[PDB]
Amino acid sequence: MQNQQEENGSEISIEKMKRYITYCRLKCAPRLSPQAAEKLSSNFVTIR
Amino acid sequence: FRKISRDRGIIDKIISSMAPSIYGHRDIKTAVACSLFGGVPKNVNGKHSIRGDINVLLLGDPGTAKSQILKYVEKTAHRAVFATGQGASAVGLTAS
Ligand SMILES: Nc1ncnc2c1ncn2[C@@H]1O[C@H](COP(=O)(O)OP(=O)(O)OP(O)(O)=S)[C@@H](O)[C@H]1O
Ligand SMILES: [Mg+2]
Repeated sequence: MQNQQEENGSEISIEKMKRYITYCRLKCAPRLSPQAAEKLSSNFVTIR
Repeated sequence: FRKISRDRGIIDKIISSMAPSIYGHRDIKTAVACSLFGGVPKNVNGKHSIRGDINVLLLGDPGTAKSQILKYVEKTAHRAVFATGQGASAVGLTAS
């Protein structure tokens, strides 16, 4: 079943997953958008 | 080996073959036979590993002949390594 789901593409093999994690950590480093800050601040104030 | 395996009550004979000098501890001998033969390890898709050997703990009062069972397994098994916690002149359990 896992080999079939890897063939369809629903699951990624462990070495491809390893190299993809390495690629994402080396290339991308996202920033929060200004419109994504008010929601986070409001939700953190409500919890406290 | 194939001739002796086709007997219906082969397993019990192996249970009766474990430690002849030890008497009456049939369930302990069954655990010894299971540990000596062992299961099969497996690794599904390389991601998830299932262990394939039986670990047996003999908890007993003094005079239940556990050490003689250990010596019998040391004699019988292929790669059997004897160690102890309190003793000194033995191979250690820690890599060094
Ligand atoms: N069921 C038994 N059948 C045959 N001999 C036995 C049995 N129970 C005890 N003995 C004998 O009694 C003695 C006990 O020796 P041990 O194997 O050292 O006992 P033990 O179970 O290891 O307990 P310890 O030393 O306190 S950890 C030996 O001489 C055994 O042969
Ligand atoms: Mg003992």
